[PDB]
Formats: sequence, C-alpha cells, structure tokens
Amino acid sequence: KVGGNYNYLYRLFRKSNLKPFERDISTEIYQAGNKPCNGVAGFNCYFPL
Amino acid sequence: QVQLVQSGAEVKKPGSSVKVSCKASGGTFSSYAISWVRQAPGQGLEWMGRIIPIFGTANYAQKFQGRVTITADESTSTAYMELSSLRSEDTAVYYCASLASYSSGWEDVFDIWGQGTMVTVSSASTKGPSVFPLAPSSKSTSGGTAALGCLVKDYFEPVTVSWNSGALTSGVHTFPAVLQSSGLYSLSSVVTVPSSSLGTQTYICNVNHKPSNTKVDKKVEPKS
Amino acid sequence: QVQLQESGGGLVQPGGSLRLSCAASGRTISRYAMSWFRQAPGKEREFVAVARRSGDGAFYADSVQGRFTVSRDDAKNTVYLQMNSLKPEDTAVYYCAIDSDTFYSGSYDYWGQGTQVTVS
Amino acid sequence: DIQMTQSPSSLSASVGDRVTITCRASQGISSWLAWYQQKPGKAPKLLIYDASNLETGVPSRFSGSGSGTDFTFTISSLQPEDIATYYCQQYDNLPLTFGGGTKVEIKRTVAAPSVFIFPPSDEQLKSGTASVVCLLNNFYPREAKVQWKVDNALQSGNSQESVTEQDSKDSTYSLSSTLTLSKADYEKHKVYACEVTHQGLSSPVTKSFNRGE
Repeated sequence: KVGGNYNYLYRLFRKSNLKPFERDISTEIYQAGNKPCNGVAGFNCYFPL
Repeated sequence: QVQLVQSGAEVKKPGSSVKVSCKASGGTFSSYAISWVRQAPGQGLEWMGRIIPIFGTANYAQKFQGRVTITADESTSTAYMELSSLRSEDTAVYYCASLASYSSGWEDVFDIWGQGTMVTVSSASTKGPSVFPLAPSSKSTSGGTAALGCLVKDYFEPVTVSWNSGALTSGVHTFPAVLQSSGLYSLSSVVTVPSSSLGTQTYICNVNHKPSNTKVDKKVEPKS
Repeated sequence: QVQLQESGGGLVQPGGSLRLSCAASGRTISRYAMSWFRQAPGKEREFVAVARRSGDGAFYADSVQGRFTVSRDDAKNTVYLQMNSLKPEDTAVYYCAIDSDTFYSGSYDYWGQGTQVTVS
Repeated sequence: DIQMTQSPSSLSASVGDRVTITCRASQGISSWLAWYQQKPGKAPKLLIYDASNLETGVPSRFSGSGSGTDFTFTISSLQPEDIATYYCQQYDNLPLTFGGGTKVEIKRTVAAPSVFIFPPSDEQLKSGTASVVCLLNNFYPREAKVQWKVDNALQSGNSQESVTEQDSKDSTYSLSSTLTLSKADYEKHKVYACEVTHQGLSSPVTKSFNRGE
C-alpha cells in the first residue's frame, strides 16, 4: 500500500530462541526487564509481532 | 470465548469531535488489530478505520482521512474513535471487529465481530409520537377477515410501534417505510381480525421509543 | 392509435404441435407486454401465457406450463406462440392481446382477435 | 473506479436450478477477492473468502470459480431460504469501494392477491389532517400496481410508498401507497380512489371512497 498495510506482521524483537522444527504459537506480552507486563504498561515490554 | 462490545446505542451529532468507545474481551486488547465497520442497509463491509493498538499505527479510507483519530487506552482496556464532519450516509449498524488474522496463517480475514449498535444520527422520528388511526371498508375484504392500521410521523431517533400486550395475532404485517420529504420518518403496521370484531373491540395503537420513553396510545375504529 | 393482426391456425390433426403469431402497427411495443388467451367453441375463456423482456424465461397458466412456449420481438412488434400435444379440451380459438401501460412494469391487458385451432 | 456489477438485477429461479452467474469488474485481479451473501440490513456471510476456495459453513449447493475480470458463481441448487443478495467484493488496494450485487427471489406460480383501501376517519379531520392508504398483498411478482388515482388523477412528489421483501412462507409479495393532505385539498377533491390492474384481472379494479366517512 502507498501509506498503509499494517496487517502484514512479523517478529523484530524477542528474547528467547526456539529449537529447530519446534512448535510455537505464543503471542504473549514481553517482559520489561523487571517482572513482565501482564496487560499493563511498564518500561517497554515491547510487543512480539 | 472472544467477544467485542460497544457502549449502548446513542445519538451522534455533526459539527464536533465525538468520542466513541468499544472494548475487547478475550485475550489482551493488544493482540488484535481492530477494524471499524459501518455496515449500511445497502452497503456491506467497510474499511474506514484500522488500528493496531500496541504499534499505534492506524489507516483510514479515503472518505475519512484527515478529520478522524483513533486512540487505544489499555488502562481501561478500550479503543476510542474521534469522529467529526458527519454526513447523512452514516446511518449504519456499527461494529468494531478483530482483523487479527495474521497469526492465523490466513491473510487478514475478519474473524470476530462485536455486538455492534444501530447509531442514530438521522432525522427519523421519536419523542412525541402523534399516532392516528386508519380504517378500511368491509367491502374490500378477502378470506373472511378485515384489517386495521395506524401511522406516526413527527419530530426526531427511529420509530417502533405496538398495539396491545401481544394477545391476538391472527395476522400482522409491517413495512420498511419511507421518510416524508420534510426529512422526518413515518412507520405503519397492519393487523387483521374477523369481521364481527372489526372496530367494535376498540383496538388501540401504541408507540414508544427507547431514547426517551415517551409512551402514548390512541384508538382505532373501523366500521363493520 | 391501436391496431394489431394475427396469422395461422385452422383445422389440424391432434397429438402434434402448432404455431401462432401476432403483431401490431402504428407504434413501438417495447413499452408494453404481450399475453395470449384461449376459448373453446361456445365456452368461456382461459389463460395461455405472457412474455417478459428480461429474457428470464416465460410464464404460463397452471395446467399449460409443461407444453407451451412464448416469444416476442420488440423491434418488429411481433408475438409468437407454440403449443404441443393437442387434446380434446384445448381445441379452441386462441386470441392475441397486449399488456399495455405507459412506460411501466405493470400493465392492463387489451385483446384483439385470434385464430382457430380445431382438432379433426 | 474498481467496482464490480451483476447483469440480472432481480435473479429469479425455482428450487433446484442450475445457474452460472457472473460478477464482472473493470479491472482483473488474481488474488485478494471474496464473495458474500447478505440480507437487507444484516452482516454479510463469509461464503467465499478466496478464489475457488470454500470455507466452513457453506452448503454444497453454492460454489465459486473464475479468473480475470469475470468470476463465475455456480449454483447447483437455489434453496427457498436464499431470499438475499450476493456480493463480489475485492480488497486488493487501499482506496476501496463496495460492490453492487444482485437481488434473488424464488420463481413460483402466481396467486390471486388481496387488495384493500384505508380511508381516513373524522379524528384526522378534527385534528387538521387527512390521509389514505390502499394496500396490495399475497402476489408473487416483485412489483404491482398501487397507482394513485386522486380524483382520477396521478400524483407524485408528495406521496409515499411501502413495500416488503419476498414472504419466505409461500414466496409472496406486498405493496402499498400513501397520501397526506391539508384541508383545502380534501375539501375540493370529492372522490378518492387508487386503481389496480393485474394479470388475472379483466377490468381495472377501482377502490374509491369519500370525505364524509
């Protein structure tokens, strides 16, 4: 799109690695350095996708 | 189970920036890219608004850009839409829906739609129903029964009718009526009954509206 | 103002098929529709069919659906009718009629004349 | 103007008809296209979300295919529940608009209609107003005559109408027309009436009335 197309989503930030051919569907909020952001604000707790 | 919900039906006026809200239930609000659908009687799907809450980016259709805004507040778990410069075409059943089909492996098809509401912006009629009767003649009958009716057309939200406490329904009809050239709406209903009871039973037509609860009932009297 | 003609008919062998035609002059019939009627000798009238310009097929009466076909040509003002499987109950005269109304979807029907279709 | 259109506005067919109907657009695309079914004023059904792909919930009676500017909607059978409209929408680019679709009804034998006339009452007169409605019901076709014959004359611009969808019970229809008046008109118009003509009607039916009743 000229100035849109925000539905094509991917991963640019996450902490843990996954093993070869391992299965994962998670989309949970990321931690904030401190204890994680359970549906609330924090330091950054940037989104997975 | 996942579900989205707007606030109760309400009235919206042009010439100002109104604040509309709707919440998402089931998983964090941040997980779904929310789309607003102004499904009209004739027109179907819409794309006048799409927002990814956590990235904060939002795009709109060529009809709404520049004057509208979306803001997501996770403290109350709500997504807001700032709307202004409305037109009469906005008469539609609005839904705030999930366009989260990116993690599904399917290219962004809508999956979850909210309960949605019938927004009231036009000059159809409420608040002071002026019901008056309509009576046929017993010569145009067929099938051994006669009909009755009433009509309302005055003031302004949409109109709804009723006759009694749902007692006799030998036959009833209703129409998606039209609005008078004055820009104000009219609606009517018809009921049938054996000829001996026509007019003698003293039927009564009642009308009320949710936004104001102005209830009035006036009678009908055909001839047998 | 009003004029229409017909052609065909006669005394024919039963069990076969037949054709019937009709047309008008003095005007262009694209505004109106066309219908047909039947009437046995010395008896009352009965419906046949009607033609629509949308080209979505044709409509016929209750007991004549499975053995009749109708057609029409606006540019020529012509109406065509076909029948199959003659029976002693349909030996009758068949009339031409015009479903008339001023540039409208509805119509009021005006009848002209017809031709004889009699079995041996 | 990326818009799709259908050719038979009111597509009629009986139960169990073979139809290969088309939705054509000005520009052809190979992806990002779907088809829907919808009632008047209700959300659309996710019937065909992709080219030649059928999702869960679709009956075996309907299917889709095609390519280029035209796409064929195959109907192995048309159920009586299908009093609704189809759509051939696309979502390829940003500046989107919705399709027009087609209207569908069930082809059925024709039945005799019920016809009524609704004169006013003296309460309207004492209140300052006056009106009349004459109604038509139980006919199959999508249109019929409710002509305005005020004083045996046609009227338009200040009149109103009322129509329903196809009655799914026996595939019937209804139609009506309306009138509203001030006093001076009511006082000089003597004989009101609305004239109806029907296929199975040999002479124009006239339902008339007067002011004193």
